[PDB]
Amino acid sequence: NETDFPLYNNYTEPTIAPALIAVAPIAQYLATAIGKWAAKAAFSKVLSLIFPGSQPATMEKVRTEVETLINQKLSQDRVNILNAEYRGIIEVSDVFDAYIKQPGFTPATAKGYFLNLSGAIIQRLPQFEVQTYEGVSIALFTQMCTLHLTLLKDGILAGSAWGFTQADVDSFIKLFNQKVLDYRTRLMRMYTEEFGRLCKVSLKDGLTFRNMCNLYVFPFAEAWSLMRYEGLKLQSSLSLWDYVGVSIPVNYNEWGGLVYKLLMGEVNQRLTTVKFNYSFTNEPADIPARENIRGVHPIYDPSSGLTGWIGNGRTNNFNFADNNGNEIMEVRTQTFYQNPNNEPIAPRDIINQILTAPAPADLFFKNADINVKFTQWFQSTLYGWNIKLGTQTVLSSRTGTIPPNYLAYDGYYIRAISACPRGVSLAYNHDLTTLTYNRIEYDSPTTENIIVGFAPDNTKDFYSKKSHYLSETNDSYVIPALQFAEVSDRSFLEDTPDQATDGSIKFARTFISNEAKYSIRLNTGFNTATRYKLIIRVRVPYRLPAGIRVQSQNSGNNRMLGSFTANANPEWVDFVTDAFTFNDLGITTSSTNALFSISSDSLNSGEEWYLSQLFLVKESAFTTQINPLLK
Amino acid sequence: KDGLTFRNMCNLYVFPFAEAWSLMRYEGLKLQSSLSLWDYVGVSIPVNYNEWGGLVYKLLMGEVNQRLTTVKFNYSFTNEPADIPARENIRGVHPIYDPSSGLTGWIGNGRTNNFNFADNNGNEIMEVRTQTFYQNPNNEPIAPRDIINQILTAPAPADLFFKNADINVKFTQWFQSTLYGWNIKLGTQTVLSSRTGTIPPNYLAYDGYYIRAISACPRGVSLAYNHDLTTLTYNRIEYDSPTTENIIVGFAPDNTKDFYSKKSHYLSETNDSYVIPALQFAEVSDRSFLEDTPDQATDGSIKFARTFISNEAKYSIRLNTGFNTATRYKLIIRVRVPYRLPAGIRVQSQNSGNNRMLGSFTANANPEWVDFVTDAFTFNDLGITTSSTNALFSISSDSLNSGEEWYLSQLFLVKESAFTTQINPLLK
Amino acid sequence: GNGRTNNFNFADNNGNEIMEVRTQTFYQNPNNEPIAPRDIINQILTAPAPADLFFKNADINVKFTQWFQSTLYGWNIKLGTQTVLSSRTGTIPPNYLAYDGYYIRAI
Repeated sequence: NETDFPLYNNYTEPTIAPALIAVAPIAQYLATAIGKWAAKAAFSKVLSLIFPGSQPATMEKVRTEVETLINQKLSQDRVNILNAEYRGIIEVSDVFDAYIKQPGFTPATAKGYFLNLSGAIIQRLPQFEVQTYEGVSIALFTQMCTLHLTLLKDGILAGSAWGFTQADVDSFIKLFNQKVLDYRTRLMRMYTEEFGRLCKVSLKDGLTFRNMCNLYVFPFAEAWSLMRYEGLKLQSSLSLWDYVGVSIPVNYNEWGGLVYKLLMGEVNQRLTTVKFNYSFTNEPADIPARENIRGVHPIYDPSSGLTGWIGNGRTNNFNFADNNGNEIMEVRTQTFYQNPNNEPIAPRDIINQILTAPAPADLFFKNADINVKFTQWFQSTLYGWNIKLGTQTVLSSRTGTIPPNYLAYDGYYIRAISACPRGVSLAYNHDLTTLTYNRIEYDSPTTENIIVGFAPDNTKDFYSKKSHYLSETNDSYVIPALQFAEVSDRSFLEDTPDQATDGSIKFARTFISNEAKYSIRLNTGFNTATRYKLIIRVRVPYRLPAGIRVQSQNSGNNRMLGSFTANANPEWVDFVTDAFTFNDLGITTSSTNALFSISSDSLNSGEEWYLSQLFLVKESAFTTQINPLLK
Repeated sequence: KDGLTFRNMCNLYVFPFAEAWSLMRYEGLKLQSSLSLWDYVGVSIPVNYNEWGGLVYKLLMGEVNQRLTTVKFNYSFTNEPADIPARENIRGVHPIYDPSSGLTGWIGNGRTNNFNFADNNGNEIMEVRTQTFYQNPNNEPIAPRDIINQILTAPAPADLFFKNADINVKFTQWFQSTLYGWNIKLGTQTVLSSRTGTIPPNYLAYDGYYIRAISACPRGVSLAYNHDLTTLTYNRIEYDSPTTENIIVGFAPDNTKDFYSKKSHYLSETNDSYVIPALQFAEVSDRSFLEDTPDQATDGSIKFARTFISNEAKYSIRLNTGFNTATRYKLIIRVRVPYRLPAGIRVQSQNSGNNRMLGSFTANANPEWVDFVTDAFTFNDLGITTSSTNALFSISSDSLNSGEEWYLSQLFLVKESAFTTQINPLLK
Repeated sequence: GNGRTNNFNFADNNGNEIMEVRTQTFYQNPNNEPIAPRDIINQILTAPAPADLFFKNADINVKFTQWFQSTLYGWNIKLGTQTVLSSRTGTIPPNYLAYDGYYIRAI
């Protein structure tokens, strides 16, 4: 607090690398099972990873890590309560785990053991859903639902071997199909509640809480929605956000209407330049020196002019900033005083300049060092800033040395650099800030904050090459909907972090059509005779008479891959196309314009639908194991 | 002003016939001009020819496939030195087309002050007025001076379009200085009555034409920048300047009123031939520009120049009741391909889920305009009915190389029975 | 104090003193129209000595108004029978300045 020690992503000691958190081996094995499930054997492994040695020791490691990230701490009484519920789950699972490992056991015996385990988990689940402590317990809730949903799938697959009749399995399928939805709803209920509450205090606080869920909660929620299949890929592409600066409250309606859009900029483009509006002054000789951050201007595609200033880029107000075809970079004013005795010849300084930092030769910044120092004076608080991006010192404070604030995450790079408007209403231009065809910007006298988004390394190829490259050696590919080649107008950015991506497209055009296109190229050695299938993840809350249509476009060769009836349903649904090969689509190793198109007709006023992600999977590696239509 | 006056003449006496020349080899197409007439009111501003096609024409057209819904004016009045007479200034012009696109910005400037802001509290500042008072016992100069800076708003009428206007400017010399006084009227709405004295009328109107665009030309600044950045879409069509001191009005012919009202092309049974200017598109791809091709007897052509994804323009087509869907039709495409396109140019029908290829044409290099004719088809084949609301015609090509480009001019839809090629163009 | 009514240029120049500078500004929105036009006023107020050579009494008072950390002001000025300033912020109670057997010499 009152020390000048180095910080690490705003914290006082280094943070655990995202790949070394206590839930990481549980996620790693989950991804393996999504691609190939080992019947009547996966609940055991998941049991040994969540409760190693029949001990709750790992689950307490998870609690302590979460408590440190969000600066919330459970009381010693609440801790005694959770551990008691862990041991109850352990005992019942020890009985069941032990019995299936006995070769030649009695199937009807395990049936009763199976049922006892399921009810014991269902019974203790509400203990992790108390609203007063949901900021911490949401991570614990996720592991418990994960253990239960795994038990149901194993039971469904190994039916009679565990003493289940065909009416038993049919009962479990209905139970699974309902609880995979109910568990998602209950988790999202806790996340939106605590996030909305924390943002109203401060956006920095709400981002810090969101950074935790991205690592501990949302990757598993996505996994839940893939467990009914075998052969798809589990991959998260959620970004981590570092907020440096003052406190700015934000309602939840303001987060989704304006703020998130300003942070993302051009969601399918890499950053090539960012600029900063900087102020320095010490004109009253008594008051100490001060600095101000007035605006932030990230530039993505240099040919789009989509993103504008957040804050303001006005360096003066005496006349202009363009005129003669040249931008004004720095205005400096000096003033001099003098008296015979005790000469106050200390010349004051006023500085207003735009600071430019081009993207490096490596296309992306790997890390940064940005910090702000507060200084109190009567009723006023002053500011001093330090900026560094990559190896480029942008700003060294003129008010005094400021300790470092190392912003970095192993396995992540910097994609977006934005800021949040300060001192103005965040209620305007929501319905006008679309993905394209509008000026993504907001005016403000200052921002006094800088926000940095770290994207996972699995996204580096797309933001470098502007296309998705398919290999022969992989079986499944995930395509986040925001990694599009082009999109139609009157479409928005929707925050859907439960999908384990950085967002979804909400279409809302009432003329022509709604369309999103994705660029596909083939690496050499690709087998064009292999059969593939395509899965489309959408949500259709209003009826679409003409439906949704997936199509291949390869120069002159256009082909329909699937046309799907779109009935109204407020949950996420999956559409699977027939099989095809790449030779049918005419796509080769030299093809440079091949696109996948997902499209619908125009909509009515007040209607909308959502695109989340695409799944490309070899026909041999894919199966539907739990029919979703059996509710 | 002088160059527009000369261009207005050619539009009426020269260019309609040049287009006719390029249809004489056929029998069955339609001769129709859609060139606009431009009224320039204000001071003298020189402009090179490279500046006309790189920036100025684009600023005049705004959103080339949209109708105007609002235009705003930045107005200045002052008589602060009591000796010098009153003066007025036009500082900026902001035409708004699609209210959801934010494509067009100020030409000139919309800054009414510089003491602080113009937004902040979610409300735009409309008028700043400053008064000042003096006094002396004998010969009291109690005449209070006035300084006025305000934004003037004129919404598009209930008839969707203004039919005429009355705008004029009065010059007054004073030592080495020339002063200005302005009068503005649009339709039946008096926007500005001059505070310097009565100004005679200047009736702007052409029988058979209506007002589509209201723009202006930047004054006192270089017109050399942002040419390669001012595309049809995906960029901010604007230019900063201390004043404009001019207003430019474009009158479009009445044969264009249906498209700018309905946003679609309606086909009738009783007609034989239809012309579709390329700028009357439903949507267009990025990195495409406005090209002045007045010899085509239209208001311009699309120059495609995208080096990724694809180059595509789409056109909206609806059917009036009584249309015979069993009639056979053909489609003619007027393009210019100065560089080779290996994968060619492709015409396609898109009607909800029903997409069909109407023609795929070899694109060899040739610096003259060429015509591509598709095979015959019927509208029943394309699945299009009287209730269809999303049917589109797509003309597309692949991505291009750096420095390459091709041009789209117009489309011709003609009944197969009414059309013949009478002079083979391949016999050179 | 200071008699500067502005800082855009001058106060003399053409042989005449500048008495009042008033600035108005106008805003507008379709719904809940904030058409309340703001006002900025800077003026020099003159009060000549009466025909009786001296003012006998006066009525001058100031009203304080608190707002967050800020205190605002409103003034009322009267000399003799001449109302110099009536407050634009609201009514301010009188403050009778007078002493029997005394007159006003200095202000």
